[PDB]
Amino acid sequence: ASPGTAVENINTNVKALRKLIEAKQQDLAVKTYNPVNNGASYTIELSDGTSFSMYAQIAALEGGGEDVVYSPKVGAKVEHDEYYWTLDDVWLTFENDEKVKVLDENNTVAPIVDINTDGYWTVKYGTKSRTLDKAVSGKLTSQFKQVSTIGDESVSFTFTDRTPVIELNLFKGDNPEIPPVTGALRRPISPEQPAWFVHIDSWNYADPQKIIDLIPADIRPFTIFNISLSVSHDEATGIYNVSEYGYEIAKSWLRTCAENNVWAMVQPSSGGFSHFKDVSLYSQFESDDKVRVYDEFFREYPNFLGFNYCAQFWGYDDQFSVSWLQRVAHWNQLLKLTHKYGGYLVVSFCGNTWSANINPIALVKRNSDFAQTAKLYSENFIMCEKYTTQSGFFNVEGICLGTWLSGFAGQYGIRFDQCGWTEEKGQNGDKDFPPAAGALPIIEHVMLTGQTVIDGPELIWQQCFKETNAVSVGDGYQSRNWECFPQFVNINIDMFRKIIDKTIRIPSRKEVIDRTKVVILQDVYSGDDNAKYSSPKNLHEGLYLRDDDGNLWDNHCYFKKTGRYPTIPVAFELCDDVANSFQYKINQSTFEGSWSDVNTKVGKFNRWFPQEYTGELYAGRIENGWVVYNGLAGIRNAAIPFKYNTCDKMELAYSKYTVSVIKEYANKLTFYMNNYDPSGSSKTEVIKIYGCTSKPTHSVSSRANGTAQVSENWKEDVYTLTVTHNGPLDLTVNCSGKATDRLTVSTAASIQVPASPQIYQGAYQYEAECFDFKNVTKRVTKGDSEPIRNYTAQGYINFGASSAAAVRDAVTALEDGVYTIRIRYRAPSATVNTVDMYINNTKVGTPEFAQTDNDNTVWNTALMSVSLRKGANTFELKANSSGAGDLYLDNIVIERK
Ligand SMILES: [Ca+2]
Repeated sequence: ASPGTAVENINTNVKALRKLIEAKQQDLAVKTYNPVNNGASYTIELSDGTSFSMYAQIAALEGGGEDVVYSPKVGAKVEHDEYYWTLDDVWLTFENDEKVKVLDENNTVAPIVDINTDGYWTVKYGTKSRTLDKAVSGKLTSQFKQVSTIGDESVSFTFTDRTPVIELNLFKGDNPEIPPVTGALRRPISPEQPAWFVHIDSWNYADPQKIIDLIPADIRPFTIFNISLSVSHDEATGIYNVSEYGYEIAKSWLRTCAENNVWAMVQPSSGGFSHFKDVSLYSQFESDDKVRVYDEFFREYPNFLGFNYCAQFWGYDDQFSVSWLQRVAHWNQLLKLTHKYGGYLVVSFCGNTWSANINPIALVKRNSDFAQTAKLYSENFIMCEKYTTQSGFFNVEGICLGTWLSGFAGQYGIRFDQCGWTEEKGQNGDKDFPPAAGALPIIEHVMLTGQTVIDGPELIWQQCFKETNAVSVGDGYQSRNWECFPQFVNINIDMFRKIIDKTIRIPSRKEVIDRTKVVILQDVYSGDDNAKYSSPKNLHEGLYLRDDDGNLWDNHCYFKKTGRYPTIPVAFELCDDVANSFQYKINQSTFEGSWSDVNTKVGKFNRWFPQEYTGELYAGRIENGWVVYNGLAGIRNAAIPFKYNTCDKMELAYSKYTVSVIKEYANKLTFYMNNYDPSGSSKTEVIKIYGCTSKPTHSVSSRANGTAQVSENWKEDVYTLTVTHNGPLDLTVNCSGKATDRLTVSTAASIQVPASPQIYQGAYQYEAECFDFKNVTKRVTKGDSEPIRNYTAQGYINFGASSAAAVRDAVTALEDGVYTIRIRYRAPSATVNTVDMYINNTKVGTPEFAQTDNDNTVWNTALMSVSLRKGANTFELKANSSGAGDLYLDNIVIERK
């Protein structure tokens, strides 16, 4: 398992040292190397295709000891031209002061350290065996210190004993250069080019290909795939488990994304925890071998847009995280890099009382240098509200909005999360989170407050996608299978389609500012953290706070009671002329004196925002569009006088959690309505139209998997539509009256299909844990709890020794020609030569799966050149007879020859 043991780590380091001395003698070069868990460990790849781990941190000995204690230090030292093993810096000997050569030349045998049944350290070499000192519980030091690049042409391995530095050539002679995409935004986001962050999640143990393929073709160009690395880790050591090898996951899945010509981001962090080391200086992105990842993904993937730091409110100042200040200083640098490559930095925030001093006000109010950079590169910076915590939704909404309106962030987004549902009690007597509830804030904030990014919804593995049982796909083979949850199809996909088809017009920043009129400026420097960084305690009271709900951290519900008033933005400073065009600017310092009196505030706000309806439904208007929803139990009503339609008014009676987008025209009304229950319950809505001078007509069509039936009634000059439905529908109503006092409708929203990435010309990758399979020994889809280390993405398979074993994958090529297939494999007990490769159902040869070193971290690379055709190709490995031993398969990599 991924925490390793002391013995395991020790013996991995000895095997590494043998390998380095072999490489030195044979003049092998280092092809790649990569720190993990902040350099607690490294994965190394040499130019013969051997890969292995090295540990800079050793796991403690069990027993809970807290002191640093003895462990055997097995090093190596040159004598008359030959390396021989050392033990605690004397020659390692067993019997007759006989020294032991590091290279036995026909073996990979190396000293093995162990602890015996008597509790004593041992070291063995072949059949020879030596008992050392009694082990004692505690912390250990490593024999290995660090690996570092020296120049840009050499790699040095440093040890902590008297073992000499081993220097190896850095392999350089790869393909010619693929120049990076720089300058302009790689993928503009705006009201016209909204984005959906759809997650490829470690918790789904994903095949990235199968998640991408779940997204409909019309949605895909507007999708950015968010490669999500769990920060689940071992408490004692901080070592990541669920996403054990984050860099490798992100790299594999980014390749698959680039191959599929879809836009992608990497999410390495929730809270303080991050798979990648934070920087403090820009220079590090090119000069610092511990943080290669950041420049690398931008440089090598034209579809890569940058890094998403989610839920930035928890987990700081951990032994294995950073301070929030360090995180911001990281962002200061990463924003510059993002800018160069035309990407985005995404941050998302959810609050509680203890995270006020690190919220989006604090972000700029406490960090002047960061604030400068954010303002300078606001187009590359995206701020998102997150619905994860139990309270403060309006507080956090207003502050995140504020960051964008004020000029610090270039876009604003929502990361909706089921976890916001109030624990124990829920809302409206609904203990369990109903998916339909989540449509309400998203539609509201997108259409009324100009969010251009939707993220999730969370939890990904309960609201978007799930792995099912493997499915039979014919020919003996079985296949891992992922499906969308029904709510994803009937809420989130269908909603985004309403943005694309121009029903849900997203307002521009300037449009939001002109509608909003008022901003709070957080200019308090005295009192506690909430006084200095949070919005006024009672800002929302008497406005859109529900009667049953509390202020600030007692605000448990994100359904607004009315839409008379816009979301009130709370900002630190107004950075540009657009920010400074706010009609009303209230300094928060003056809030206690005047505005803290709810009635005074309501009076002022009532003059700024006219009453445009009555009733208990939420209704909010922007141009000829309404967002109307029922956030309460029961069927609830509104009376809404038309502003564009030539009839008089409508009365609405809506079921609980029904949301609607209503477009008024002079002689027409459209209604997009949703209320999706996966369990298949129907809801009733009633719509009454007053003041039609002739009988109206209607048409309806249900959307996605919705059912709908609509009946009409014409009597007493009132047109009544009853709508019974589960899920989404579009209803058109042709109604007209004699009103002349009405506004005029604008031309239709522009929606522009976002252009595709530049075509990726790099190497493709396919994980063996994602292959179709039959008669394999074991499939490790979750590698952290198993004994093999140093794998790519989240797993590997033991293909095994059955004569009927076989794996298959669909791979692609840009054009016909010869490609090299690198097969990453273990064969620890014997050479496997009974396994044939088939390309497009034709045998092309038998890979040499030469016997690999016995260490649990060691993988090797077998190579085959094959002809691929343009487009989809079939790759298979098939046993022809029983294997001489187990074959492990991690991945294949394919590149043009
Ligand atoms: Ca793998």
